[PDB]
Amino acid sequence: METKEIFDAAPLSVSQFLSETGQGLYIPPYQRAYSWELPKIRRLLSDVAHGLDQLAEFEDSICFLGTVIALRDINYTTVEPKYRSQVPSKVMTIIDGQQRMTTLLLLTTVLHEEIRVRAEKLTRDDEPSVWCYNQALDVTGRLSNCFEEDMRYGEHRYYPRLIRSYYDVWSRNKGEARYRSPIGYYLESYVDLEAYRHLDRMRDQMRSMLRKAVGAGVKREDDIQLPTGTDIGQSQNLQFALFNSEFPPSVVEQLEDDAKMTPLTRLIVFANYLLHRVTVAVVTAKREDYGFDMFEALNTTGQPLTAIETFKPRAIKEEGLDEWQESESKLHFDVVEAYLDREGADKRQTVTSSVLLPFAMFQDGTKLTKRLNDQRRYLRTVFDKDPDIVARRKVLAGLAQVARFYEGPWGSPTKVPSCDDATLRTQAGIALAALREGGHDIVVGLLTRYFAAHRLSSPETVESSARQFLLAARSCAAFYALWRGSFGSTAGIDGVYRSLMTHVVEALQSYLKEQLRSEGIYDKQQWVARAAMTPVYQHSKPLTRLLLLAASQNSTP
Amino acid sequence: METKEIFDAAPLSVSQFLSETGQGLYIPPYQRAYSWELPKIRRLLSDVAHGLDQLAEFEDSICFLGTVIALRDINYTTVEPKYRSQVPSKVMTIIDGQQRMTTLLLLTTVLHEEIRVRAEKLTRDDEPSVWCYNQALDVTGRLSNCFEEDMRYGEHRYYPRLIRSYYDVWSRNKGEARYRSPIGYYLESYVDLEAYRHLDRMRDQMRSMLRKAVGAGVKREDDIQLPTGTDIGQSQNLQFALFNSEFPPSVVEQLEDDAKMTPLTRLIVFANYLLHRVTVAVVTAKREDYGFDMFEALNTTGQPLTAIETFKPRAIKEEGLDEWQESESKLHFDVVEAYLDREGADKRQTVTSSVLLPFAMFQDGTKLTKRLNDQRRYLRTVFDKDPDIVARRKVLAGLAQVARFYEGPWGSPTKVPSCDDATLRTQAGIALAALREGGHDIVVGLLTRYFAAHRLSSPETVESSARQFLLAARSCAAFYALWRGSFGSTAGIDGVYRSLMTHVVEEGEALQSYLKEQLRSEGIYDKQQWVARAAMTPVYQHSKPLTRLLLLAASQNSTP
Amino acid sequence: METKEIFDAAPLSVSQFLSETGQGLYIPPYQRAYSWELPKIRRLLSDVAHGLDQLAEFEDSICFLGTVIALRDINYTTVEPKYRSQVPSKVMTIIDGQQRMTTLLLLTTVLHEEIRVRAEKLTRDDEPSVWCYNQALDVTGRLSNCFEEDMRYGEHRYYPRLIRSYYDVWSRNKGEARYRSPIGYYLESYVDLEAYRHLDRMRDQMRSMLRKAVGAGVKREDDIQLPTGTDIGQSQNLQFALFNSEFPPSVVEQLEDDAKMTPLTRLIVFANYLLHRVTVAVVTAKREDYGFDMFEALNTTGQPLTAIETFKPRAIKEEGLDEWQESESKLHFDVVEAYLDREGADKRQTVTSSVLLPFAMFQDGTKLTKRLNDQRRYLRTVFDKDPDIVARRKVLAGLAQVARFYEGPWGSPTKVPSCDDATLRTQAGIALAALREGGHDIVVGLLTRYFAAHRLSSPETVESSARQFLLAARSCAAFYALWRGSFGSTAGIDGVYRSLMTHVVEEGEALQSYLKEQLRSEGIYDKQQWVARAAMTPVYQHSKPLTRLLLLAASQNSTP
Repeated sequence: METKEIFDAAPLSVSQFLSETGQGLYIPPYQRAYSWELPKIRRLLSDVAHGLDQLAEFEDSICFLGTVIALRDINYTTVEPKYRSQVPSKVMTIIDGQQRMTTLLLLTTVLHEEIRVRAEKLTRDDEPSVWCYNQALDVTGRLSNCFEEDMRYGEHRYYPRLIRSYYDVWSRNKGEARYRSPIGYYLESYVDLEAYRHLDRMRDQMRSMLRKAVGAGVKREDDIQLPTGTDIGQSQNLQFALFNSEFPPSVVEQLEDDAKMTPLTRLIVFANYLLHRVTVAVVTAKREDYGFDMFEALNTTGQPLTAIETFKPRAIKEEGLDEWQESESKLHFDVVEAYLDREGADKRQTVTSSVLLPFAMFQDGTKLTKRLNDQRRYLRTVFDKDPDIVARRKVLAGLAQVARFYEGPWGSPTKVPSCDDATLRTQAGIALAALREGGHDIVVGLLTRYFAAHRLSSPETVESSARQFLLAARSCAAFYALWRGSFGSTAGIDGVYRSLMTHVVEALQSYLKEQLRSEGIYDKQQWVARAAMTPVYQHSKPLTRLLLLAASQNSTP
Repeated sequence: METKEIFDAAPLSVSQFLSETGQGLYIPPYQRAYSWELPKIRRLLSDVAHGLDQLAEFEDSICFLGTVIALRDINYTTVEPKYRSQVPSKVMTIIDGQQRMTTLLLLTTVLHEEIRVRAEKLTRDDEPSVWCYNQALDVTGRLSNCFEEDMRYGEHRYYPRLIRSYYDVWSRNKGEARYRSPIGYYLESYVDLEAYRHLDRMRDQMRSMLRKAVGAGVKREDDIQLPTGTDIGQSQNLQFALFNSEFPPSVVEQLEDDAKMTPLTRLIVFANYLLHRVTVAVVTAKREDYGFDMFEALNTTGQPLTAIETFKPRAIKEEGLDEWQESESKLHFDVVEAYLDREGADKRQTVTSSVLLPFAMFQDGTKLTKRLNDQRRYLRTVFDKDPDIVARRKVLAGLAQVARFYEGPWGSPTKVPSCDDATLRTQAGIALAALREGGHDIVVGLLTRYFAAHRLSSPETVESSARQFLLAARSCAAFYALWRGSFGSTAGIDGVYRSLMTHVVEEGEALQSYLKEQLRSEGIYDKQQWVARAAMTPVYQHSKPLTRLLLLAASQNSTP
Repeated sequence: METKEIFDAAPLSVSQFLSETGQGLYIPPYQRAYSWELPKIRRLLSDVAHGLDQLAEFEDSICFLGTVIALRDINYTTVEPKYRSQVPSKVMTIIDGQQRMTTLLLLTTVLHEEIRVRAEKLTRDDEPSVWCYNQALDVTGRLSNCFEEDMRYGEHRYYPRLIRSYYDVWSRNKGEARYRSPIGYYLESYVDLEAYRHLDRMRDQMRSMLRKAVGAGVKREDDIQLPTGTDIGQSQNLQFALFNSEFPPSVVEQLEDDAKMTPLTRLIVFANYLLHRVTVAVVTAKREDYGFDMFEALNTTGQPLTAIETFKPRAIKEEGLDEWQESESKLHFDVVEAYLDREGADKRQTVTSSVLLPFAMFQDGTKLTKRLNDQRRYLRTVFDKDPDIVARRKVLAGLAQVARFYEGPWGSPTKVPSCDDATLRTQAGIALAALREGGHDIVVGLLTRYFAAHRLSSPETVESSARQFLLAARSCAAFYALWRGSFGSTAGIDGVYRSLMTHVVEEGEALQSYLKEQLRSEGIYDKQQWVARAAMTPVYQHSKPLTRLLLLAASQNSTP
């Protein structure tokens, strides 16, 4: 009867799936122990963060924690200890996604207690802040709806039939932590014990990553960016989407001050964006062998489409159409060429991410990120910000980031003006050679205005730009040598390079030196001192840069 | 509203997906060209062929060509040149699965003409054999319902509106061929032209692939396992399953004779298994970026589980229960060790199949075949063939194939008895080292059973006996290998080796020598002749065999 | 897109529909006030009782409280006072079915409070009876999940915005009565105020309706047939269905003792059968004017087919098949004639019930009851109890009850033998004219079986004998009827009549006189006593019985 069970696929928010009134999710006897890796959880948390984030301006935009294949066991022929009296009504045996799910439940754990204990630090009563107290109470109860249920009496299932897995006992223990009134202080959890070790650690680390995103520190290389109170309140769309109703005006302005609740409310905002706007795909097969054949049917489908391949059509079908071997077609020819050369399947994705992320800075300096979502949407927003005249420029600017990839960065470094005070060329080539070796990669986007030098009013004012570019390359490598070379590490450089693009030749030397003065690093002595106690074993490249910078000099003294 | 559009997914037969009366499938400007390679098309046809096959015995079992993500273009914002006057009612823009789809349409293409021209060779009127002509008519029409539709008049879409891609022109022209009254002759078709060439070539190669499995020749390395009339008619399940009805008694007996019709009826049974019992699941998004986000959501899901990982549960939860670290638990510990050692992700499955295929011979010698379905089901059938005493035996036999793998399959060749007429040990080590370099791999199962019984012997009292039996078996196995290899080619030896596993008899060692020699004489033995075939061969069939043969003519000259 | 919203229909149990964790059921302003009438609530509780009842033997059979049309109001454009911050997420503005909904909501209420306080008189801890305390706790929670939800803080939806309708105030007030710990004592409640009066009254009357069916008193004319503990424990089907698992054996025997827990556990069984095995159908249109046009479309469809009309298909398709102008066709022709005559539209159902209810006695005396389910199933069980020789008989027996319907009961009273001691004929005609006027109606089935054996007597051979035994049965029946009527009431006479067609035995006319007198004495007879009870009666029970007794004191003095 083919339209038969076989499949049954349904989209569910996390709370539709996890807070069902009868259901129980069951890890089968053949699935292994937890075994997810802190980068993969970082990725998952940052992806739901992307959902929360993109929600404020694109009213739709739904996140997607993948799919799970489950087997609707009616006859409880799966449940490990039978004890048929009190098995739940709906038992879902998770085939695939058993690792995903386990982080997700644990996420509610951190999101419960944090949101809970920050609500115990709440001011009891003062103003629209008890507003925050109820908005907490609501989400906390609604997450306790995700861990567990009530049922009859005693210990949650008869009187001696218990829960001992890593995820299982872990969840039983957070249940206990929440149940216990008394006072709301922070919690602390307690075959191969490596299982339990990894699970408890990853749980406590999710609690850490979230306790991280709550009071300033900055990170980028990790950390996930909850929109903050200062900008949660200027977006009606987030208000309504997450709380079905606009916030008290009497609350957005104590949010504007970044008050004691703006950490807690941020957690809360994330929690509701987690609980109602991120969706898992569930396929419930009702015969497990169909589950397996369907597991294969799900693992062998995809190839991939590059963000450039996914938007080319929207150029090819924007201003140019059919009779479209046109101007923007030349600008595209360039980038399709570069990608065809510097790649060939996952190589295609990493390369094109290499081109879209500096182009990001190149336009109004937004920090693009890998995710095919953000790439599709950034290219489309930028392009479609105007009419069929700036469209041309946006596309040519991708092509130009490409041209820059071919000249200076890698390639063979030589090229710029070749003769324009030739000492200057032979030395700024070192900037282009070294900056292509460590944390300076935004330097690539800012320097991508020898693109301005290539796109010039020709001979009229060509050499002036051919010179400006060398100058920027140098000053790039120099401020680099300082910041990275001088004490600390990167992330800094990266942010400040971002804003010396949006927040505004000699102009960049002045601002970059200005930022150096800001970092308490402008004034001889100090910097040399700070530099002395760095490491170099930070960047082998930086080490050699500095050694050559004290050495090569003594060829004129 | 989260339960909103986003997903909406549903399972469909091929005719359910393709012969909906309003739909037309659309390839967006961002998908590439066709570009599947002969291996993957073989794999797809074999998957439906395996499906048809497993249908005859398992009344269930459904084939499964993955999933397809498509975009229900309601406002036609996707279609390249518009011409809205006559756009179809349902337009689905294929995101993922356009390659599968394009082969699948083409498949119906070939099965139309073949089933069609082969039914022209039908006997007009004699008997329940006109049954075959009608059953032809049904599928030819129902597959033409998959390429194309009807609609108003003129050239199938107004009067200046055309279809010119590789897939498009392919189906437009094949349609005309079928449309053409005249006479039912076979078909022959007519941006960068590499596209058009590759596509037309893959259609003609499926017509070749299927025209193969219809008159005898054999391939194994290719060709697909379509059941034959002689066993299509002794299977009610296939009759009812594909035709809602049991064939006329008047038809199974002209089917058993493998009559002129039976290639056609086999092809027809295949077309119906494709048109109705292989089903793909379709996800219809109604916003394009949801389509993309969810292609991603599907690509980052699956791992895999070795057929052993999915059967462990049914052992640990058979006789042993919770209080379960028992005899069968040790027998399993062994195999978990060998697989954990000789592997760790796609390595795990290749390891477990290399272990399972000879055990399949080790138990009652069925030829397992890679596929995780077939592996799970054989493990379950064998294990559940008896009671709480033989289950132990089927699991212990698996563990022993593992131990075998560790002793002399590769390993270090050395080992057998070390001292039991040491000439025979140092020579049988050559047999065991040689058989692990070319086409003798079913030999792996046989030798696994002989020295397995040497490991599990009546210790001391009769241990040395089976100990020596092992070395004798290995010598003889590499022998029959040297001979059947210098014949001309493999496979043959493989099947004969499979059958001496099963085709013996005498109430409840020399036996194998006798049976192998008897088969060698069934082929060709008797000095002279064989030597001829030796010169006839190549050695450049198996370099391993070449060196064994050179050593077997040379090494001889140290005593003569 | 026509496949669009328009409909969207789904079957849901009471708990699936009422206890959604986000949902709110909202009655639009244009709907009228509650205004259901105690007969209709009797009907609904009795029908869920019928479902529970027929559950124990038919593992399937599901109850069916009609359908409701609702509007998934997303923009809350319906809600009377807005206050949007804390509106629920899913608000289901009920178009049709607003009254069923109220009675059903109120029902949870009575079943909550009763199940609750009976569990407070529970024995704390002794035995499998804390089983009763837990099963109480569970159903109590699951019914509070039907009234209300938790939401933020304060009074359950902001702080100065409240719920004041008739149904609304009821539910807010019972919410309070339930929430308040203290101790578990019985409850006591608190435009036009007649509205509120009727609703509050109906609610307490459902409580008086269920608290009745719990300690002995008897009714038939009211009170619903909750299966009892003495027969709830011998049906695994009910055990598993309502509680997913078979009762502790240690509890069915304290159930067999009809112990203190047995009303409460009976109530709990009733509540679970309501909350999980009766299902309402919901149609959610997503545009309210579509809701209206659908309300109309659903309102004008059905006719109805009599249980005889639905069974002919299974007779005409048992032994007789297409080639069916046969014997049972003659026996059914008889009944089809009478029903075509004695009717023409709801008259059809009343008539065919008049024919089916006495026949059920005619076979092995089961008591049929109006409901088209029970009639369908009794006819099929009776019919399919054997093979094609007794089936003929089953059908002929219906035909013969029909013939009876034409002779005696109504008709013209005259007829029996016409000449067989004509005094007895002119007398038994009075019994036949009288019994068709009041509670003596099972007597109609008994006289139907006796003169059925008379019309179908060994004609000539033994015919006159049956022609007489019939009139003898008629007189004896009107007499036992007069005695049991001057007792006090009916009810008992019908049950005695019911088992004297089932409670006999003597290997495979006087018998009935003897057995009827034996029952009359198991009550009270012996001249004197009987006469006493006569003075005790009323005459103002059945006008017919009064006129009969007057004639039986009068006509007598025409011989004395």
